[PDB]
Amino acid sequence: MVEMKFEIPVCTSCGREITPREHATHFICPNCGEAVIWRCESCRVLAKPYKCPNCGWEGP
Amino acid sequence: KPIIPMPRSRFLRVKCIDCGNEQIVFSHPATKVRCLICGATLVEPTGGKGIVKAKILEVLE
Amino acid sequence: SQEWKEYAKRVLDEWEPKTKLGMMVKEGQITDIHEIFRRGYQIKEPEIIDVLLPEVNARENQEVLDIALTVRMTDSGRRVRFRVLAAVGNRDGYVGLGIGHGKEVGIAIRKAINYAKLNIIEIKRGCGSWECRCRRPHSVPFAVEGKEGSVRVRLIPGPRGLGLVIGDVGKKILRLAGVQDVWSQTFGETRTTVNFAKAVFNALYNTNRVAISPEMIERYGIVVGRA
Amino acid sequence: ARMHARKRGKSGSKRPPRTAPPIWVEYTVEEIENLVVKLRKEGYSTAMIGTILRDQYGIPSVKLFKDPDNPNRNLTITRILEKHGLAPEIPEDLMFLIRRAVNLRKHLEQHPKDLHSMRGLQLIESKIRRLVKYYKRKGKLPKNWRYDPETAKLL
Amino acid sequence: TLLDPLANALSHITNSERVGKREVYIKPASKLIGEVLRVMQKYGYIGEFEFIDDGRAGVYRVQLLGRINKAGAIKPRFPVKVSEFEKWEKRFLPAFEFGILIVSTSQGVMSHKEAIEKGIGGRLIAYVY
Amino acid sequence: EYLVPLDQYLAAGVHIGTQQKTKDMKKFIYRVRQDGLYVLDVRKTDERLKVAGKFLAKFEPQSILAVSVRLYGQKPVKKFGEVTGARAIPGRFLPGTMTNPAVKNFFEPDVLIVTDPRADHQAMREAVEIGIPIVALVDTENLLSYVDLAIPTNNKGRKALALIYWILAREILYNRGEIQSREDFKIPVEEFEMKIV
RNA sequence: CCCGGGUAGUCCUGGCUGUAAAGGAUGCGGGCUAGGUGUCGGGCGAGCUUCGAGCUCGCCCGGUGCCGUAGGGAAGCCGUUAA
RNA sequence: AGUGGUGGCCACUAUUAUUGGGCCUAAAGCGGCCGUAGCCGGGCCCGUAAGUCCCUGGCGAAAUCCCACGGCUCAACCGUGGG
Repeated sequence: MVEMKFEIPVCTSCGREITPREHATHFICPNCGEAVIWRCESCRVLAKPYKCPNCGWEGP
Repeated sequence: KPIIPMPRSRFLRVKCIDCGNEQIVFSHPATKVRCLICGATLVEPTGGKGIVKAKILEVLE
Repeated sequence: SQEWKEYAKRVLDEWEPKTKLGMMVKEGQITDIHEIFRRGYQIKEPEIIDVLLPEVNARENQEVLDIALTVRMTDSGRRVRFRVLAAVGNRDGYVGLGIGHGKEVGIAIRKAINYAKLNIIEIKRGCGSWECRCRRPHSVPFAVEGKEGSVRVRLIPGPRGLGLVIGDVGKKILRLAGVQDVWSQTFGETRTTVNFAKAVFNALYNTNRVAISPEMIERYGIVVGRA
Repeated sequence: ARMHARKRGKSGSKRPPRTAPPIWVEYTVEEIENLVVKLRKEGYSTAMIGTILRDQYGIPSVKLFKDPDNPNRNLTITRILEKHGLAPEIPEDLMFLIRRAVNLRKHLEQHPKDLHSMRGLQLIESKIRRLVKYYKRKGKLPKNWRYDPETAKLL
Repeated sequence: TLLDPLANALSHITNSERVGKREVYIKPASKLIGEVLRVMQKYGYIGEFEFIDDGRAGVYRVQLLGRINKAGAIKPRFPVKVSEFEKWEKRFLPAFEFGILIVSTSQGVMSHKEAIEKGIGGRLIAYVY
Repeated sequence: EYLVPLDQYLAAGVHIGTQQKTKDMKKFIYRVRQDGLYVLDVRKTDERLKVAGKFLAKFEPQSILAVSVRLYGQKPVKKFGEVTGARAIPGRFLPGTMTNPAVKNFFEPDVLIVTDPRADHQAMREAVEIGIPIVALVDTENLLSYVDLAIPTNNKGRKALALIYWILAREILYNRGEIQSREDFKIPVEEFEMKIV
């Protein structure tokens, strides 16, 4: 029986995992344009700033 | 609201008009600042900052 | 199993994808069910899930919890209406709950099951008891609390082979969730079946909310969905 | 300011986190003692003495100066008064409340029908009594010492 | 009026991380607060923590890693020996060996797991999971 | 380094905000006039529109949809969508657009652009119910909730409204490689404006 | 119930009675938790000022409404002046 | 080879709330304030070590209770041993 260990995504702004029916978003980096930035619903509602992992660009 | 509370009030090194007395005064006095020699008023304690009447020479933190 | 694949192919033939999510589950670049949950799209077509999880259509994988008989009323009569609460789900960590309005029994049943399909969610499982520690997802990985209406529910991990010690509503919901042993504590009015069921559902969903380091993933054999 | 009014107004004030005295001050530790005793022999309390020192003489705080007579205690105007037979046996803070209570009591004697002032008295004597109890705990007051209005008239 | 710095601090941390801020400042800093802050950081719950010399009572600065679910100070300092320790794990933690507790034993403030092998009782101080 | 002259930026009224502010916005604030108006930082507006230029052309032209409801934003968005081939819906955003499959215009963009968050609450709510990122034009009073990209600007003046989408379309064609230089962009700023009849 | 009269009362001095949907139907102290929005008091920074805080905009403190993110509640609703 | 009725006790009950309840609208904050005992109390250093914790000597009978073995067909019951 194969154990298909998927990689549950994690938000960048806070680091919390993404529950199934969350209204989270995933989009390409705003300055390096290759890193995927996740944003969880809690991070989305109050719109706390996020930082890129690659270029260190800051963007709400 | 800062983590640490700083004091807004400063101190002033002030030269007097008449007798040229050099003094250190508080930015928010409570009484009338009387010069040592001539005795004339220098700073007027108001609701906010005191109203200096002599000439400022240098601010001090 | 093979019958389920046959039904999956049948629906793949018949169904035409309307919502954006339809294409990549018809085209076939999505095969994992958890692909839907991880990214966070929305589901509106019932055909999306049975392609990946046809087992929902089994009669043992669908259950009718209650048949409420509500009444609107006017000057010229009391017009009845059926509200059926029913649950569907595979027994490997994917379950959905649904409430269906209707004018006949069958209509409400159909609508309820259809809407339940859309309420599919992913259930973490594990073994967090103080006596079992077997690292198999036979129960909840940790104690969890769910709230809905007045009703509050606390699910505590329990040892293997204990069975589900909980009200019959939670009993059925967890039995369709691939969980076998759990201690249950219920606060509030448990006679209202609907709020109880929804609270159990929300607790199961809240299981995924707890932050976990990999050490306990090993320690309790935590499985995100299918084991 | 919340013990009675329970109003959270903060007219308080801010001091810098200074450990050493300021460099720009010119008066040495010996001159400040002379100045404060000069002001005190005039009949100024430590609070107003300090206000004058910070106001015109421009010294931020005596507490920023370390005691020559003790390496582990900051110099205080009260301590300086004590150093030269000028500290008051009754601390100023309670003495002021005593005199206020006495004068108000005269006003109530002349005006029996003002119950608002009656309540003001009722609370300010509780203040006096609380501080008296505190000093009895600390011992600055004699153990037998107990405020009495007739004796307070003498004071 | 303030009564206990520690419980206030732990509530501060929890409430600040529910919304999910990054840097949290605790006003009433004391030595025991620092000894506490050592423990969970040794378990990687928080990032850096450091002390800032304010001038009145000191401040504690902490970076939050978004790891803790609930962190609270059990008030009534229950003294607990060793062999009965499990009776309290069922009261403050969500699962078998999930999270930690803080005890002030004879040898200082320190995690509960490290006390089992050290074989020391003491009074429960706080908990976090 | 500006994609447009700064004097023309001032003339278009982008820097002009209202007498309102929000704490989430405070970073973009430049100053408050002596009357109460709050002024943006044109430099940050330039950087943000540059980043948006990088973004928007990456996606497919047909999968991008924009909606406006403001009277002065209906023609700029239409011109924008025509230029970049992006779908446009001016005026009343019909409820159930991407949230109701059975609606005739059931279109599900991978990205949405918003003129005023206050005007089109229905639009972002339905965009959330599908779950896509968001681009928004935020003036001094708008709320930053659910804003993956916020562009400081004056979204009331028609001149600024035209100029913003003019610049954005130019950057779209820059990034997609269709148009190479600014001088190649012959469409004037007046083409996006709202013609007061 | 409406109308015309009318004693105690309603007023002053001394005392008693200790009462009300005396309701915010919310006991009091501290700390933490998105914001917007006006007036009252004090202070400050600017501009106007026939130079009287006289007048306009921002900020800090205290009290005083409304709206409202999350959150809570059976809901009504509360939501930093917290339920 | 039991089975029913009734009465007393525990659970069901978080309807006794230490673990663990509520008090705006459902029973439930006294009209308000002051204040004694009691209870709960700021930061740092030094000492003491009463509480607190670890180790160790004496001690809480038998009977009952948990477990292995053995005896009575087994069991219950009894003993040997450990708790």
